Amino acid sequence: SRAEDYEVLYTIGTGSYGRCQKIRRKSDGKILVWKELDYGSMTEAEKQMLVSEVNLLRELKHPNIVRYYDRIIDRTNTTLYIVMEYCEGGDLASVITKGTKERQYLDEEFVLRVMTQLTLALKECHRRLKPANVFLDGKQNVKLGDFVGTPYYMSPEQMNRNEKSDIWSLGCLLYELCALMPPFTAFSQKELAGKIREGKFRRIPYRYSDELNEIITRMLNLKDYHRPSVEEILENPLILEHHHHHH
Ligand SMILES: N#Cc1nc(Nc2ccccc2)nc2[nH]cnc12
Repeated sequence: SRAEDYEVLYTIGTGSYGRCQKIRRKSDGKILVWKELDYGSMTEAEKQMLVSEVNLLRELKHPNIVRYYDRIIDRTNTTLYIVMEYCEGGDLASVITKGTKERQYLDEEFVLRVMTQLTLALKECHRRLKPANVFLDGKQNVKLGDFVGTPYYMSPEQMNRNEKSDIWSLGCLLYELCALMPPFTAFSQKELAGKIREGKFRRIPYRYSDELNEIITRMLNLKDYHRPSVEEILENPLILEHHHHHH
């Protein structure tokens, strides 16, 4: 409830809203993180918005969604700390970078794990997305977290004016995991939007099964109503028990 109940171990990374720090909970020694949000220049209406968003994250409990634990206020520095689960395997952006630099494609079994567990995370989100926002724990489990950049994962419909848009994004992510590059690449957003609207891309590398290529390709269909639902994804014969989470 107070920042003094935790000890900062070190800064994991400085993100958009502030730092992500690895912390230790004094009571039991539990390793967590917290995100540092400088609410200094808010904004009573904005602060109410933030409190409500924090509430609904407080209620999002799922093995494939980064767990919320606590929120702490420290007026001495205009900083709100969001205490969350620590994912010791890091984010997927780093996995993709490691693959690119070491010129080593990822195992199809890993891609099926990501597909399975992120589809389940999305199922929960729809009930109740890029490599940097997807984390691995220590037991092979996958957890969904949360102007200069290129919207590589932007779907055609969301580019004109939708849970199927999430399916398109997941397709882009799985494709990038397989090919170590996004399906649509360009140097300007006009070129990128053109490529996205045409919906053509290279097959994922041939070391990946036709079945995996087929489901990712379906997720990348230009028409949202042709992309598979979460339910249709999880029905795929590729997806087995061992691809799900395990405590
Ligand atoms: N930012 C961030 C962040 N990072 C981790 N773990 C991690 C471990 C090694 C390398 C990189 C990341 N876990 C998190 N949970 C919520 N935010 C998290």
